[PDB]
Amino acid sequence: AMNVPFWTEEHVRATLPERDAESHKGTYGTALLLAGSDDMPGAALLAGLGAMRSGLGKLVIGTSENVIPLIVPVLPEATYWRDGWKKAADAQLEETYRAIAIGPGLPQTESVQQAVDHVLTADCPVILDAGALAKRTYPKREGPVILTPHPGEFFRMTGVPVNELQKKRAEYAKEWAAQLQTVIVLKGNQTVIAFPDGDCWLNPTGNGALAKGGTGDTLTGMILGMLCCHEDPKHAVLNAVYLHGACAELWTDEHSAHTLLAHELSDILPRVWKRFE
Amino acid sequence: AMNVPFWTEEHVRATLPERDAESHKGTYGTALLLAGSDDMPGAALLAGLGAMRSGLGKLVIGTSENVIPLIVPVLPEATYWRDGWKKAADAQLEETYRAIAIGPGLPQTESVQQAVDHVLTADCPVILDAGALAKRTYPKREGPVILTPHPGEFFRMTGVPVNELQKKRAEYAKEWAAQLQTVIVLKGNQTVIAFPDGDCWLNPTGNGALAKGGTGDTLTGMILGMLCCHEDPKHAVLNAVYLHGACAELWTDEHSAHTLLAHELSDILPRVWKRFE
Amino acid sequence: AMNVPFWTEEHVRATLPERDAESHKGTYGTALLLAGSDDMPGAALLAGLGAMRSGLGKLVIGTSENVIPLIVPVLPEATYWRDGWKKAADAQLEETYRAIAIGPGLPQTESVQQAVDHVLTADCPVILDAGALAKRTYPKREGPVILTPHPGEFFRMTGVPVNELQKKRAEYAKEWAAQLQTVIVLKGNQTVIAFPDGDCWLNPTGNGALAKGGTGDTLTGMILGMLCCHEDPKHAVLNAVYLHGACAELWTDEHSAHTLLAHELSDILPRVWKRFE
Amino acid sequence: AMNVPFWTEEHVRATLPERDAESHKGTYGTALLLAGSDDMPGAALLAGLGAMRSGLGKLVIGTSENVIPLIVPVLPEATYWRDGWKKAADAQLEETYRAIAIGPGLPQTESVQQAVDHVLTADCPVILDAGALAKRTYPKREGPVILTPHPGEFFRMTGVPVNELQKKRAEYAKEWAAQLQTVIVLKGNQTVIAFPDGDCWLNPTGNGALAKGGTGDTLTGMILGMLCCHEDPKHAVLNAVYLHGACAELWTDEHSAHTLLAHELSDILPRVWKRFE
Ligand SMILES: [Mg+2]
Ligand SMILES: [Mg+2]
Ligand SMILES: [Mg+2]
Ligand SMILES: [Mg+2]
Repeated sequence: AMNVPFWTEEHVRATLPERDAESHKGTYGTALLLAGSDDMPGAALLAGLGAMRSGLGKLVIGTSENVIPLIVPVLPEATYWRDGWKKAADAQLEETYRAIAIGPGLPQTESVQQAVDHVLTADCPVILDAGALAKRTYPKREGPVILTPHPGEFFRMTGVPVNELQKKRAEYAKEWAAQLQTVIVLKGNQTVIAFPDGDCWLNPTGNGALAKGGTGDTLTGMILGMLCCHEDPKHAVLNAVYLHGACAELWTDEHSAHTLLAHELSDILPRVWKRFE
Repeated sequence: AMNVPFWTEEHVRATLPERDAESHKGTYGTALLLAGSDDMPGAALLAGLGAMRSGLGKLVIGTSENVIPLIVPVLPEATYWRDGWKKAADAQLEETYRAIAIGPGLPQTESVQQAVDHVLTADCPVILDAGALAKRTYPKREGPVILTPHPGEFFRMTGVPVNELQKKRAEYAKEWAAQLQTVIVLKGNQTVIAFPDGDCWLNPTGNGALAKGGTGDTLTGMILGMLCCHEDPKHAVLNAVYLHGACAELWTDEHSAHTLLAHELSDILPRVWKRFE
Repeated sequence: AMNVPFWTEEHVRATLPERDAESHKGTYGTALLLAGSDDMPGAALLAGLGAMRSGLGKLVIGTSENVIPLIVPVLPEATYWRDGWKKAADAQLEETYRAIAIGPGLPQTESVQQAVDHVLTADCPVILDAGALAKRTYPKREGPVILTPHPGEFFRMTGVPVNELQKKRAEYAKEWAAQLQTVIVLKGNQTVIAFPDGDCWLNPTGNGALAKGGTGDTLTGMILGMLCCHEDPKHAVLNAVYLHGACAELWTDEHSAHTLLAHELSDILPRVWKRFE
Repeated sequence: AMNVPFWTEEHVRATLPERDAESHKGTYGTALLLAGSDDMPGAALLAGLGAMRSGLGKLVIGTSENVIPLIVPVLPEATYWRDGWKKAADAQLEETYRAIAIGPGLPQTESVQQAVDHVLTADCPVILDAGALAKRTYPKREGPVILTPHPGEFFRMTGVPVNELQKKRAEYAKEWAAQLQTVIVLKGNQTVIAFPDGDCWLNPTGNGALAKGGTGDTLTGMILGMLCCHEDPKHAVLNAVYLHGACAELWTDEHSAHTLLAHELSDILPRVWKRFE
């Protein structure tokens, strides 16, 4: 209705970064992932895998102490900030991170919002997902704030009912990205990527294989990693959403759309990303 | 002897659901799996994997607290109800589920039957397996109750000795499905799927690769997921049994029937299901 | 020197069992594996995987309590006897098993020999490996006792020094199998399988990829499973040793012999066994 | 600038060892890996996998007690020295090892240096990495000491700033290998392998896929294993560095360089090593 353009293959190809011979892991930065609670532990593994697959140099996972042992055997490349999402409620971040994500597998509590307030004082891009998504405003800061709501979370954030939202997804996403001065990745078929400067795109990739628990956690991780290897954070977000969807399309070539598990998106990404190089 | 028809490839093809572009995980529902105990933990992983592979939107696993960490690294897409099968002995279910399964890896105790009585007060289809199978009757309710006994469990449920049962499997399955007003999936070579309205089918797929611990737990999970993505729960049961067997047949093309592990059925399902689309 | 015959492909093909359509897991029996200690936990996973891959119907692992959680995510098809190898020091076995193995990952202690004495009172074939191997004699019983020493363990058992043993491996293996009235699988290149009735064979398969920790634990498990699906326990032992070696040969077709991990033998077995059907 | 030669394919082919038919795991020795702490557990899994993949006979991992359970399900072939890196601060090594590595995932503390002093009293080659790298000297002993610093660790060791180091990498590596009488593997694009007798080579393999956390831990493990199967420890180091890089090059044939996880290098090595045989 607003003729929002698709972020196409051509755009992805033109903007994906090189990983040059003369680089070291510092070139690609350290990401912080604040995710996973004793009650919802898997989200940290999913987002962790997505992040480390997506071109960062190092990952620190600030998860609950009891979640750490669940990640290690699957993602032994990650390091930890023990009870980090909880500690961030109380402490300013001491360390410098290339990018931060908070919220997958975290409860919708006031302490999580305290952590969010502290995350927002760093200079880097920050992603808020899942339990970090609330009805609130955001402080003026340097780096972008990227919100990743599904339609129900968008309702929690705005009071726009899901049935109204779905009739005018790009119009609402654009309006609220402007009002909040945040990026909004409004999930669903034809995910909307709305920027606070008024740019907006639709994602052309993906299918119903994604309509299952965990695929959003994987996407948050993918955005986090891509923020570390792209110079332009806008391109990071757009490429992450695109490639995430593309992985589901590769899956359905030889596998039923009913049968995908989110972690497999991460396993598919290496070959899918190669195709766009 | 009763000329029970086979649920054939043609029937599977005609009844498997589409996963359309405009869907979200809510379309495909949340399943509850009440399974796995400290003493028999693996059943929860097997049934969990089968369920999430089989087209549901979300899975909540109500397992023993000490089992949770064993599932997470393999199935990070699942969420949990801590000690859920035990809590269900005491509590009415508060939440609405698309479908429920109870029993894999659970002991044959009175408290498990208390949990079963509570599960039966929800409106959705319910599967009872393994330790949830007992000599008992069932209350009139909306959704179907699906019992998944092997011949020894059928003896526990009915007093029909296994040696007599095996001479007349479909006749006994049909008779007892009618008497109990439950679906009965009577396992074995040529698994019988008997409905309480008198419909009955045989399953034409599978082989002796299935004759090993865990393959029934996988099947319970597969039924659970398929109940979430099929509109007709009868077709869900029949397709789950069929596809489960078909996975074992794909296995034996290049692998010895002596060497299958149940979890691999779940790993095979994505490609097998595609073939029937 | 004694012209001991090789157990050849032809012999394997003629003796491997069918897994027929009309079977159930009971047909193929329940095995008990008494293995794995807090100090040497991996042996239980390796032997467990080998056993469940090798045609049994059910596996009960009697391992240390703290080892159980390490097995479940890899082998969720196994069930447990908590602290079973320790409990067997004190208790007669109550249950009937198709076959039993004891010793992988267990210490060389008197309590382990107490467990061995109790295992030997069951009627089934029994395998003794690793910490269960000691200088001792064996009581007259029905089923065979199968000892699986490497040359150093054979020295512990007999006082034959390794340097003398290695000059006359089949002569010593045959002599001691007769003296002890046990089967002796004397490991190494050209593994000797010596029976107490005087039959003896050499194994023609395998290579130096096997010369690394864990491959013997895998073999013990393979013998355990094959004892469950072969009518003739002699053929079970001989086929297990043969197929174990054959898996290492398949590996080295496209992978360096320096790089095999024991668990991969179990992963290779499905395709290797198919070739001999 | 100093015309340092590359360690080429031809050199690798001429020096890689055979794994002969008549070998046993003792032929290839027992390695000790002192790695992994509660705070940095993954390094032990990465280095463990690299070591066991690289032609040793047995591996003992002296890791923190709470790390052990994280390794077992992935590497069940390893055995353990519980809290071994900590115990080595206090105890002379009692056992004889073919080679030792210390430091991946260990903190930069005085107690770790105490452990290093004890490790250095064994006769075998020893690798120091990560937290074991400090500004210090080394005692005259038989076997080589192999330091594996990245440029920041080289600064910690020498006071040569990273920006100066990077202009003259081979000159600084050679100078400091001579001064310390240690091997120095100075990591980065064109890794420098400097020997204390003045030999020095550059590594021609690898790419930016390696520029991510964990790949150095994998390399330490690879050196450790190769020290066990090569007669000449110089060739072990050079081949480990070469093959590690070659694995990343194989990866990038069909996968994006941004998406490699360190553990996959270990999974690739079997096929890559075969190519050089
Ligand atoms: Mg989400
Ligand atoms: Mg069952
Ligand atoms: Mg052994
Ligand atoms: Mg390092």
